[PDB]
Formats: sequence, structure tokens, C-alpha cells
Amino acid sequence: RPSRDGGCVMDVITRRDQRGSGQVVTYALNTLTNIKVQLIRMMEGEGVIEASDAHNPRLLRVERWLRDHGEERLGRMLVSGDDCVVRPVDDRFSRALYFLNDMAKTRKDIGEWEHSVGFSNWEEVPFCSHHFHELVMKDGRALIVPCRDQDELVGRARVSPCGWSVRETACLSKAYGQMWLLSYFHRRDLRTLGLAICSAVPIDWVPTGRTTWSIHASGAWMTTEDMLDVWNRVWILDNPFMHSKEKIVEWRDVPYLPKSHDMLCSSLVGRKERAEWAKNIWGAVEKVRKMIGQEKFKDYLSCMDR
Amino acid sequence: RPSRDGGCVMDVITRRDQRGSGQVVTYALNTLTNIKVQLIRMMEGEGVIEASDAHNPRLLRVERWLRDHGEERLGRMLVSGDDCVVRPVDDRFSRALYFLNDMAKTRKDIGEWEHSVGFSNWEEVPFCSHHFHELVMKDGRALIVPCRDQDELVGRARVSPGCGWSVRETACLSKAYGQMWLLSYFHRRDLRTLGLAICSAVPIDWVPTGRTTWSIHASGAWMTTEDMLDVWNRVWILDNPFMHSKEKIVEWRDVPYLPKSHDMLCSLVRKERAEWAKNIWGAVEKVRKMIGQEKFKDYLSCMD
Ligand SMILES: [Zn+2]
Ligand SMILES: [Zn+2]
Repeated sequence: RPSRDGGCVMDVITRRDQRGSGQVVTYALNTLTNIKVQLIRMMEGEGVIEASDAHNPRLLRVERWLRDHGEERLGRMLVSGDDCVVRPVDDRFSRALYFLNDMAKTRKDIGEWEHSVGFSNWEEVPFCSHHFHELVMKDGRALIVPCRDQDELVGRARVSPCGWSVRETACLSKAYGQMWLLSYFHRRDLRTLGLAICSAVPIDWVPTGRTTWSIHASGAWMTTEDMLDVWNRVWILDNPFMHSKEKIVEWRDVPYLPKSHDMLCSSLVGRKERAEWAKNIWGAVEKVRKMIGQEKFKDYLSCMDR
Repeated sequence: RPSRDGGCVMDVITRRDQRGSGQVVTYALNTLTNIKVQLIRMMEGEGVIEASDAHNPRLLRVERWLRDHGEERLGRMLVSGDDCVVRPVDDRFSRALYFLNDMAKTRKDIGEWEHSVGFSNWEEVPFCSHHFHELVMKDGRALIVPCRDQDELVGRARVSPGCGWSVRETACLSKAYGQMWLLSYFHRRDLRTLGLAICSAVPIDWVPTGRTTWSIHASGAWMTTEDMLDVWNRVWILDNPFMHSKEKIVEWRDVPYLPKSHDMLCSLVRKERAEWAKNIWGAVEKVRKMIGQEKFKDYLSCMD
């Protein structure tokens, strides 16, 4: 806290409730606790409990439901810390707000007693800051890829952690670029931009730095291995949903979202801006190389049949 | 020698002179004594010896010449085995054919007493199956690159030691050829293309094998699975004693080309070397399909 004399004081405060966000087991506990919250909301909406039970609860009623349906309701939801995706037995769940509000888990950006709005297309359900789309490759195999706002992902990469030398900041960028190639290869702008970053940063500069805070980060991109090679590793070889394990040989064979989706998730695809950026992008790459010096560079941008 | 019975007999024969080509020291002996032939032939053209000396040798005249001139004349010539380049002190050397002929060293493709034909232009002189041209790079540094007829260069690559030979082994051999062309004939447009294409069609793990040339001047440096640019910078810049500035070159796009006309005037850059070069990716893809499920990279595309 700022002191009234030009310097800084540190207060010492206490309290009982709330979760410290940097406890060793915040993720686990928040998951378990939020599972419980959703499991209760399920009960209210099915009819197992009602506002009466806030006063004198019908405990045998909830314990039967768990004995008889708990295991099944558990598999109806994805819960990661404080985020969920819930697929209830029917949409009474929308109106089921009593025990949710009573437990204090007040929903974001909606009236306290306003019905919850749902989705019938899973490709529109948000989870862990992403949406997920299904792509079919040139060989007929399906991918389901995580998508995100292009401007949100570039913008975090433009933020520097000062005192970071030209090498340390180049390495941080390779981290972002490598990651974009694992997870957002299906975004034209980002494949281009990540391929350019890898063509502008030395081959043997190992990447460093935090690219995401999600606990679903592989970090599999903080290697200096070939990025296609790691792609096949995660999307095909180690992917438990890929029955056929035939590796893909060139980036020209890794799919893209449909162009409509690209633009709609805030792609520059279309404008004279993106068009002229894509043209003159090697000039940018050469500047970064000259900035960095006599090191070993390789050319990954051109392997876009360009 | 074939026998008259449907088989083959093996003759044991002897003789005194000539050189066994396989002897451990053919190169050094054929080199040393061809130095001597040419040192002699210099002497005749210079007036040190005449035909008269075949009978009455004026030894002190030749001993004087070696003493007063040997070390200088030694540097006037390049001698590899039976091949030479002589820069004599003047053009009398072209008629100096006695002794050259008396020593039995007959000249190929010329009348026994017909004057030799010389070259004013060092870039037009043949040595070790090559001409040598001077190239300036974009950064102003100069190279002197070896050159050889493309068709002879490719034709030797396009032939194989034999059947009973795998697809993997025949691939590996092709890598060795293509990677060598990248070291030494990168300045040829077609060879640069065909060399990169080969490198794009053959697995990155496959080490090259076989002999791409017999020359006693082949670095051998190409039978690696190192980056070819990485070796190119080594041999043409880092380890090149003739290279004062050692800034490394970053991309094939920066390695120069013969002047366009020398390229076409040295055997395809023609209507058909447009169809070929345009659709060469189809070729690479076919080859990768034959080879199957290995790790290929794309080196042709770093050519634009
Ligand atoms: Zn999306
Ligand atoms: Zn030439």
C-alpha cells in the first residue's frame, strides 16, 4: 500500500474464508468444490431438492439420488477449477438458481435470478478460454482443435515480462510462436506469424518464458525439436483419439479452419492490412535477424509453398 | 579371357614397363615424373636443350637451368598425376615437341608434331575435368568455383553400380550425388534445383553412401547428414584460406549463380527445363512415396 511519505508500507491483514489463489492445491480443491456446487444445482433442477430444504433439508432424498445417479451425473460435466461445462438431464437446470445463489456462486454478467442461457452446439460451448472446432484433414482423419480470439493471443505475446536483452526477448517470442503452431495452426494469421517468428529466431535458441497460465498447457513447444515433429507427436502419435497413426509430412497437409470461421474469430484475413502484412513479412523477419546477429537461421515461412 | 567352352579362363602374364593403376603410389609417382616431363619440355622450348641433346646431352646446361631457375619454374605449373597446366616463360613451348615425343608422352587429339594450342584466359583452361570461373557474391566477396559439363555431371549420377540393389541404397547414393553438386556446382541453376530436390526426396536420417567421383581432389565433405549450407559455409568461407572475411552466409538465396549465359553455354535453363523445373515437386512426391514413411524436409522451397 502506498505510504503518505513517498515510499511504500506493507499491511498485515487476516481473514477466514476465500481461497488464496496461489495455494499448492487451489486447482484441485476448486475442482472438487465446484463439482459439488454443480452436482447440487443438478439436484435442484431435477426436483430432488427445493427452496424448502434450505430450512429443514430432506437429507435421505439427496443420499438416494447420489446412490442411484451420482456416478452418471458425474460423467455429464467437464470441470476444471472454477470453469465447468454441464450437460444436465433437461433444461430445468436454467431456472435452478436457488441453491446456486445461496452458496454464493453468483453467475457472471447476468441477473441474479435471470435464467441461464445454454447451447445446443458443442462447438459453441466455451471452456478454459477456448472453443473447439472439428477439422477434417486432407486424408480424412478428424481433428478437434482449440480456438481463441486471435487478437487476444497476439496481444499477450506483445507484452514483455524491462532488463530483457534482445536474446531473452527473442527466446520468449519463439515460445509463443512454437505454441501457436501446436494449438492454433488452423488460424492462417497465426501459422504465418509463428512460422515467421521461428524463421527469425536462431535454430538453437531454446525457448523460455510463460506463454499460458492454463493447467492444460502441454508446454510441449518449449523444445528446440522440429515443430512439425512435435505436431505429429501430440496430434497423431500420442493422441488417443487417432486410430490411424500415419504421420503428416508437410505443413501444407495440416488443415485450417474454414475461412469464414477464421475472419469471425477476429482474423485479419480479408483486409488490405493482412494482405499487405503477409506480403512484406520477410522484410520484418530479416530485420529481426540483422537485429540478432550472426547466428544460425532456417527458413520455415517458405514451406507454405511460398 | 572368355573360354571356348561356355565359361572363362584367367591368364597369368608378365611385362616390364607401364604403371599398375592400383599401386599404392601411382598418384605420387605419376605426379613426380610428370613434373619432370614438363620441366624437361619447358627446357626444350626455352633453348636449354635441342634435339641434338638426345645423342650428345649438354648436361651442364640443364644443371645450370635447374640451379638458376628450377624453383621458379616449379611454380609455373600445376601437376596432378598425369594432368598439368603449364605457364611457360613464353610461347616457344607450343612447338617444343621433341623429347615430349621421345619420352613417349604423346599428346591426345593432336598430330605428333603439330603445335600445341594454348589459352590466354585462365578461366578457359581445363584442369582435373573442370574449368574454373570467378564469381562475385552480393556482399562483394569473390569465389572461384569449379565447373564441369552438366550432362556429364548428371549422367554419371544417373547410373548405378548394379541390380540386386535396394530402394534405400539407391536413394542413399542419390543423396551423395545431390549433396556433392550443392557443394561444388551450386552455381549452376539446374544442378542447384536438382540437388535440392534430391535432398527433399530422400530421408533426413539416411546417411549418404557410395562414390560420387574418383578425383584425388574430392573433399568427400558431402557424405554427411549435416546441413548442406552448414558445410558450404565451412568449405567456402570458414576453412577457405583465400577468404579474408568470414561472415557466414545465411541462406541459399545468397549463394551466387554463374552468369546466365555461361550456364546455358556449358550444357538447360530451353523450353523443357521450364516444364521440368515447374513440375519437379511432383517428382519429389513420387520418390517419397516409393521410400515410404520417413522424415522428409523441403529444401526446394528455400529457393524463391
Ligand atoms: Zn474459433
Ligand atoms: Zn563453366
